[PDB]
Amino acid sequence: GAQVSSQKVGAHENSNRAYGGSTINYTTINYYRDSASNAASKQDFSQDPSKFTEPIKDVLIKTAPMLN
Amino acid sequence: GAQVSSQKVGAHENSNRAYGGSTINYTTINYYRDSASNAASKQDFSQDPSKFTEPIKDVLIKTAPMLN
Amino acid sequence: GAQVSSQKVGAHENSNRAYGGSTINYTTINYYRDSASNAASKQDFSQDPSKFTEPIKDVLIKTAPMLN
Amino acid sequence: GLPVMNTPGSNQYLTADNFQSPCALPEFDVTPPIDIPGEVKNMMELAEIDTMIPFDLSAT
Amino acid sequence: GLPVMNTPGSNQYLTADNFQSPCALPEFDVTPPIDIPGEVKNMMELAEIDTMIPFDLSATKKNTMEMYRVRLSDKPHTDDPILCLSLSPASDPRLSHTMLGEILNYYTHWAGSLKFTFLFCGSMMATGKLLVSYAPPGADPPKKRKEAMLGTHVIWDIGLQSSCTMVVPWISNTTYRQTIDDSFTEGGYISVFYQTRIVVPLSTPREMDILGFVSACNDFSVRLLRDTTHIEQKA
Amino acid sequence: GLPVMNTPGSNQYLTADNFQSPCALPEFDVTPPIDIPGEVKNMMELAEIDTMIPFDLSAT
Amino acid sequence: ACGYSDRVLQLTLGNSTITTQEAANSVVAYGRWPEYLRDSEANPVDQPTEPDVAACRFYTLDTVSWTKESRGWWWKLPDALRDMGLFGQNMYYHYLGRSGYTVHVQCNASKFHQGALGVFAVPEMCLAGDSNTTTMHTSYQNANPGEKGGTFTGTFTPDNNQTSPARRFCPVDYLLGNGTLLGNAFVFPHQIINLRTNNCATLVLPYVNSLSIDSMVKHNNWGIAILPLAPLNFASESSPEIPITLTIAPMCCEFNGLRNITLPRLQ
Amino acid sequence: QVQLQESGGGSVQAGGSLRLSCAASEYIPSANCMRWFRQAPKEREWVASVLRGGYTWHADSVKGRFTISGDNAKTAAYLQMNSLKPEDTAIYYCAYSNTCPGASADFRSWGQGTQVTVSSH
Amino acid sequence: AATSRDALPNTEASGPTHSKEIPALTAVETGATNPLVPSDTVQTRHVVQHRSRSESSIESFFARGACVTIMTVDNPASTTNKDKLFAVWKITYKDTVQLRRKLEFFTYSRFDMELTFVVTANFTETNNGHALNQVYQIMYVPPGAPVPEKWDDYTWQTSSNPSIFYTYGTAPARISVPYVGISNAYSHFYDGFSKVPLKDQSAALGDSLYGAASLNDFGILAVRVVNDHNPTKVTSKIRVYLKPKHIRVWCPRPPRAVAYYGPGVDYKDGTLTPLSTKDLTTY
Amino acid sequence: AATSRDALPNTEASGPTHSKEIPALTAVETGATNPLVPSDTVQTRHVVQHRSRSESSIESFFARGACVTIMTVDNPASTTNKDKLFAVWKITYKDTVQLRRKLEFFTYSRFDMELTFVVTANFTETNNGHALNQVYQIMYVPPGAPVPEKWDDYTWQTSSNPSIFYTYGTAPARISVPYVGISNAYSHFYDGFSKVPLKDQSAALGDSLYGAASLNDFGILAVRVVNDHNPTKVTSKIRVYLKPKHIRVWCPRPPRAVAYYGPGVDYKDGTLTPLSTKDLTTY
Amino acid sequence: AATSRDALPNTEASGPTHSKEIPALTAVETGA
Repeated sequence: GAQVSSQKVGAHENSNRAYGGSTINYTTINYYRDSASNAASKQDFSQDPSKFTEPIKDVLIKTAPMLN
Repeated sequence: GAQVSSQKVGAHENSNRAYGGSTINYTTINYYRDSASNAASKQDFSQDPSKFTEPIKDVLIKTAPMLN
Repeated sequence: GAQVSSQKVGAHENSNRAYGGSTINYTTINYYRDSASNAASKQDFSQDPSKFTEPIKDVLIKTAPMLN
Repeated sequence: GLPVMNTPGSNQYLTADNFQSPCALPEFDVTPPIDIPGEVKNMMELAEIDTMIPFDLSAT
Repeated sequence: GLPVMNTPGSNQYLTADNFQSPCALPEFDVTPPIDIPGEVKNMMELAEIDTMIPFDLSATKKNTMEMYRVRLSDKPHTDDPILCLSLSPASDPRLSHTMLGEILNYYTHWAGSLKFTFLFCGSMMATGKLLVSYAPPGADPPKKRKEAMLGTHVIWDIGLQSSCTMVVPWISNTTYRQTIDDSFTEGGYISVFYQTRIVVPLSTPREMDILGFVSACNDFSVRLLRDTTHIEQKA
Repeated sequence: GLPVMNTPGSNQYLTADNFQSPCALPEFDVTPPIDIPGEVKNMMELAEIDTMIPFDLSAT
Repeated sequence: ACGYSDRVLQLTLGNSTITTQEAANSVVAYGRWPEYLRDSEANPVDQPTEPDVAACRFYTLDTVSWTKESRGWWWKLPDALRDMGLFGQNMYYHYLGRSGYTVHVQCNASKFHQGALGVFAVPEMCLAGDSNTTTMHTSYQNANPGEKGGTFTGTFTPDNNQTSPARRFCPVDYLLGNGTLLGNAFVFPHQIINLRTNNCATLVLPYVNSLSIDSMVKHNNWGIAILPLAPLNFASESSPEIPITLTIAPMCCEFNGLRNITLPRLQ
Repeated sequence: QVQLQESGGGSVQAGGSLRLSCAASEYIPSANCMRWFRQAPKEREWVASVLRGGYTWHADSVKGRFTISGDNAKTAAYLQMNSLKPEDTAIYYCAYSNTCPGASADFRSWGQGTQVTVSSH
Repeated sequence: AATSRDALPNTEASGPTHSKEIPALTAVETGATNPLVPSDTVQTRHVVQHRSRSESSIESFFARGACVTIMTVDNPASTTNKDKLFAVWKITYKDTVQLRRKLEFFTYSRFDMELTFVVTANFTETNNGHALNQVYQIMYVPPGAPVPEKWDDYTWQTSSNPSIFYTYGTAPARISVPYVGISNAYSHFYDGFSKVPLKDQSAALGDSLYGAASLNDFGILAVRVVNDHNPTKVTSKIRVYLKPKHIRVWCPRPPRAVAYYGPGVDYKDGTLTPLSTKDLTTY
Repeated sequence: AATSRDALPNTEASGPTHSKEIPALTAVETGATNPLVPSDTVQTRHVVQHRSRSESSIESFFARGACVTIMTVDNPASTTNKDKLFAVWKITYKDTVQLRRKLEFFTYSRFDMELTFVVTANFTETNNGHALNQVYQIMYVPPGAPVPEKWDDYTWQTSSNPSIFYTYGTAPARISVPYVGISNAYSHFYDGFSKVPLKDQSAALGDSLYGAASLNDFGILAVRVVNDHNPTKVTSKIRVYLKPKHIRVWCPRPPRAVAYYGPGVDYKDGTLTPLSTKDLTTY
Repeated sequence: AATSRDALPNTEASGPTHSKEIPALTAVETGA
């Protein structure tokens, strides 16, 4: 039950027959029954800041006048 | 001869492309011949408490009078 | 997610039913999420030295006179 | 040998751990269980049984 | 057992590691989460929120409500600045303590465009035109409208729409800048001047305040986590 | 745990080794490379370039 | 076309209606409109009481006065509405309660006045105390002023009477009364009442807490802080004054665990 | 600097009672474990130690008779001395700690103390 | 679908403008932040954006472990009179400042917690004596269980409390703990009391501390040296490091600006001036 | 497609010649190197070439780790007066010569960096005292963070700075770091200044060091002995080894020929004679 | 089939009642 994921490669070695190019993956196998024991996946999501930046009831259209 | 089982995930990381969501599993491989050496699976069953709570011969129907 | 690559065999053991002959391979499995953690693959490319050796605008044909 | 690296927690004894360990009596002929009445599977089963309360805890 | 060989780094404790470890409370019945409003997924979301700048850090105004108020008046037109500030979001005293600044203090490098928004707080009867400017670094810092006018700028006309935003575009040599005062990765200069002047009719307050706000744009990012100097525990 | 046995060479630091090691700055946003002119792939490329010889190494 | 505007609004809840001709739109905190407790998130098992229109209506608290020297004001929810009609009653009769709110702060002046008020709704607005000898010591009474609310101050004055400590908050304005810089408060759901622009602030707040339902008498979910970003000024007058009025309406409030009435020690 | 002040000492006959009090000049945002000590000849002795609340430890001499409380808010502690014995006669002290339920005569500063004289008959 | 490591939006080329569209003008009264990008106020070129916010995700922000307490031990002359050689610390992050401040940007959180223990020891008085490698017992005593009275009483048997026996000189000890809060999330701040003072009751009886609740009562860690008494005194310190993993956080807040003072939000006199001096018209 | 480990080109058999083709004659003025092979000037046989340049690829050239600094500690008599027992070193490769010279054959580079730490300790004054195994804290303080003032201040809590707690006697510590440059590549040389001196400013204000920029400001490593003070003094040394992995390099340069002198390209008087004596007509 | 980690039974909504069904009354003598 191995989990193979891809890495986001920053510095590339002069290789495209092993390293650098052909997508570098990494393996993860969980060893414990409790989820709390797992390492962090870091494969996280982002969201639109709107809930904090534009909490207004009537939608904001940037090109138009704020107050109308 | 690996045993892959699912974990019951409590706290979820902000992930659904690795962690949190898509069912997190864990691997177990037994290394010894004797069963006594195995770790506990914890994958246990529950049962109806009736053998202790309602050990009466004639079935108990809660809505009816106990003594009839 | 194992990476199996071939080795360039220098000294060969008196074997062709295990070692020496039938292409010797080696396995690599990446254990970390960050690419920076990976070992060096060493599977590198070479290039023509021309950018340094012959940086002239008009192509050099060795058999002909350099200045014409 | 396989290149390995020790992580923190190595060599510690957590009383709540759940690891495999070598058997001191290999191939022992264990005695099979019998169907003894009254097996308990969970502690809450015992909590569901009515028990008498000692309401009057006066000095005497 | 499987023949193994220990490599360097064995037994070390790197505080930034990410390994599995045994659970001290197995089979614990964890309480499920509820949909609480306001979940944050990334720190930059907080950086994108406008926060007020304490522009006037004078000896008497610092550490008081006054630090936030930039005072303008209906005096005759002048080419002298209303305020001057350095584009050092994590190190200039005026920027360092804003949400943006504070978040930046936990990182070593920052990058992306920023935006300053000014709110005029005078009477409805007061009018005026101001010039907000950003001059990339490398030349004399603008001290006159004449110079400020040459860099990136917005001429703000005071009216019904009470606020104005000037975007400071990401213009830098390096791909990321230092989160400290550094010449090599200096950011430039922000300044505000009177385009015309503030004009009020009679029976109106002749002096009033403007408030400034700073926030990151959608192209802003930070990197290299580090500890901040903004908090300490003595002994 | 998996029964293992340490072989010779365990714990040594060979300066010429090629092993994986934990990253001190996880999830760092690395700056991408640009096409800078003059990349070298091998040292021998430099050896193939003509260089001037200091033939006359007399005392003066 | 028909002339609908962000400035002109009408809010109707229960038997109450509020109109406004100078609004600056309105804020729905964290983009979440108030709602009742979902079955999937429920906790107490007994059938909850939902007063609806009996409690979900606009209640106007006592009006305060803004002058050149005002430092700011604060209130706690549901505390401020503790004595408001059926909402107050339902609150005291039950062990548990949850509620969202529509807070509408009102303050008009003239085209000749100037000033700006920051109206902030802070989840879990814990305020700092007044002692340099004891921490977390502000008493229940002082922590809960009800509809009158409290005030911010420009200077921290430590309570030195160790015989009979005052046990009250000493909230410093620029510190938002909790040791954080005011200039950052904008991270909380808020609006600004700038006299030249608008005469009111409207904040719709959802129920926010670490639990599905909690004790209302013990814990205040939200805190309303109003501070003058820009000070009051009128004509060339040295002592101008304009009133500020709050009207708050509970929304989607439900209560569990009915018993006899809680009679708190409020003084 | 940091100051602790003992009070409540006096002279009583055997079998009597007292209550010692120790308050800090100003609050200390670190010291949460308070202790009591005594001495008569040339050697200090640990009385009782009390952390925030309500874990309280005692000594094999003063237990059952002595009791320590202290506010979980104000950095101060109290010692209730019951069934007092002529052997208890000594100068009592107060000292803040960190997270030290245990006790050892190893404190940096030392206040002043408070004399407790126990009469016989 | 947008992942933390995805590249940010590219800058689109934009030319001159002359219209009724007014991106620059706004009104902060509404409580909204004007969502502008460079192209809204200046002419821009096309730029393929490569940077990402991968290092600023909540998970990555709290990826570092941090110190929380320094527990210590001590041996006297002989017994002389003393046998209370053991440290008991009330588990709370609010003891330091570094981790505490980071955990205050938000109002609530949920996270699995990883604890690592670094143990160091040393000699006191110069002596020719030699101690043998020590074993330590780190025992988690959840709220309720009996707290150790003597260094060698029953409590140390640990029939149900999780305990870690650490041998000195080995890799620092480490364990994981699930989200153990009694609520749906831990509350970094609690605006209220544990007790409602009732009118028909005494003030004393209805009294409690502002901002304190069992929401954060996690119990204690009791640590002792397992080895028996040695003739030569050895002092030991256990540093505890906490790393919040698999974390989620709610409701942003302004970060603490003045020095922390107690487990509450309170502030001390003389620490109220975080800003320095700088003229309004000086760069 | 040509890999580093591929065999070099074979030598082709070539016979006598008599023609207008003139491989031997060239003109170096053009700035080109004449690309000749043996067969161009002599008769050659056919040779199946087996040798490869596998060991001279850039990656393989910098495959060895190298020393950079020697950080040290020190304990006095008692405290007496001193409590500043901790080493702080400004991270820079330009402290030694060996690694530095190798990194100068090129103008720019990009590489993930692996650091290994070898720690050794010892006694000072002959004594019968015995110290217990030590734990060290190697803390990376990126440019900006607060630098430790006392050996036991807040800074050591490390809530965000990466830190390595090394136990003495175990395998040397090791970590990896991604390419962390603020530029597209690190600049081994920088022909310029950090500040432009302006005419309407004072010379002092516009002044800076030639060849210095934040391009190479990486911060510092602060190391301390975690264990408390011991009666017997122990001195410790941490050697840092850097191995550039996954490396790429640009723009070749002539290697340094005279002794290094400072972090710049400067040279010292009396070190300017790298060549020895040898007659023009002596083999 | 019920495992230890399975969720306990949900609470079903129930309204007022007025009937001959007597859940509240019992007799502990039976030993149940």
